[PDB]
Amino acid sequence: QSPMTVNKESNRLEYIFSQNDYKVLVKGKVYDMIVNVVDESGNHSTILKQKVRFN
Amino acid sequence: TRVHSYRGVLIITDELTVEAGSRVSLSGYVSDGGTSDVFTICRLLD
Repeated sequence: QSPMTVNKESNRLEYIFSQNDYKVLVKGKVYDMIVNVVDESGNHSTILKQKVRFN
Repeated sequence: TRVHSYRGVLIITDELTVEAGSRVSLSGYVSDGGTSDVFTICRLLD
């Protein structure tokens, strides 16, 4: 679980994967990507539930 | 012969004016939503 970057300029929520993240991954497994956004009023909400495969 | 003179006051005339300017600055952009309260996913129904 890592925080993302709220990019004002590109108007996107983005995150870059590093070498550290891959130390806890295995090549081939189909994980699930879940994205949570918290507004000012403290309301956790799931935005995306895509599945990712690191081949 | 007298040659006797007189004396006056120092009288001077000048026109003075001070001016200024004005400029209006505006910054706007097309609306792409807006800062909302309780930004949460929703499921509308009719």
